Amino acid sequence: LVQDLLHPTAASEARKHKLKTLVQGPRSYFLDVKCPGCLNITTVFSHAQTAVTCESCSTILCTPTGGKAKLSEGTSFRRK
Amino acid sequence: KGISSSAIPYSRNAPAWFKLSSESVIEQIVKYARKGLTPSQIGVLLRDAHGVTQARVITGNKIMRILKSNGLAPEIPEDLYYLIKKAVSVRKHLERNRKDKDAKFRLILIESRIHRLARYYRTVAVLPPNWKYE
Amino acid sequence: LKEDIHTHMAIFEQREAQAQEDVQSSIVDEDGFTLVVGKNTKSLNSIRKKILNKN
RNA sequence: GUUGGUUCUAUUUCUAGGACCUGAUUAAUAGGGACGGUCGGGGGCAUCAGUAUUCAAUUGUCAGAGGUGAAAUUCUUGGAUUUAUUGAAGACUAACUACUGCGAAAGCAUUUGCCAAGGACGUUUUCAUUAAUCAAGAACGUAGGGAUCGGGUGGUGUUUUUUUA
Ligand SMILES: [Zn+2]
Repeated sequence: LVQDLLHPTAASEARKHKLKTLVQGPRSYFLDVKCPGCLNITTVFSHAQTAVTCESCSTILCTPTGGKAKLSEGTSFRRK
Repeated sequence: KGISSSAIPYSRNAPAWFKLSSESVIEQIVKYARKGLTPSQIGVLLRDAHGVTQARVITGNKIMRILKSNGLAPEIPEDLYYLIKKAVSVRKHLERNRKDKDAKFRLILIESRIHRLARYYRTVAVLPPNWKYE
Repeated sequence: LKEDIHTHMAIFEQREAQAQEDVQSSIVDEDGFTLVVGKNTKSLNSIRKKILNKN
């Protein structure tokens, strides 16, 4: 509509595309997942692009998708 | 043609949730490369699993630099390698069924795209000149 | 046996809806760890046994 | 920033100094490359299907039947046209089909499988100007709005379901 072309509202900055902002940034985020076989922590990407396997209890943790990789149904995550 | 790119952040003292050291990263990188993983794949594997943001900002130097620094470097650049083996696969397919003029058109485009960065790489001399299509 | 299986279904659907609501309401851990859960799964015992069978 | 030899150590512990046996900005809403889930009447090969059309066979019934503006002409009692049951042949993919999709263009609609390719999107992956434009040559014949297709993100109601993926 008519926007301050400097520093705009955060409600519009989190709305527009990650390239088109005034300073570009990521939108993926890292997160700690508990593999439910043996309960120990590993980090994982969000758009994880490959099947991570927690080498301690090497089950599976997330299968990838076109965007955010979905996690495997018994996992528990902390966003960080 | 549109845009589809990652946008690496403004931060460069990354990332302050990184408990891990800066030597085990190089250890994991040389492990994956002597497992036989291309720079793109070793970068994405330790991005996801042993979560780095990027090794150029956790370690002080890019992964091609540390692969040369640990004596594990490629003999042709990664892009020329992947594009060469794509060219040999489409040539093998057209050799199998030689009626595919669409594959002929695509092979002409693939070889032109080979010649572009080939003469670029000759002008910068990473792989030496006299080099024309293996 | 009409009233018998009437009472049996009337307790079974009660504990079943209770179990499913307990599953996909909200599970945070002792620390912050939200549990991944299915869209239409039904039991913590179910996700426990399937994470056992994917050993 | 991979071998051999010298001397100094007290209650074999455990020790100190020589030689000799691969370089340095950022990572564009410039670019090409990898990867993930995809997407398309995009392409090639192989395969499957359809009912038409043509032809053949088996019948059944009887003076007409294609064709025409009329006519003419054509065939018909050696039964045609029509009817029923099959079989063969190659061609083609109707209705679905749209101001929808894909391809550099011409063009591109049956199923399944294989072969590769391509787009867009996603990405805190990598390289670092690799770009642009045509001689020459090569292969092919003004802003705004409402929708809609492809991908992604988030929301939270219904269709959905539940320990097989
Ligand atoms: Zn475990």
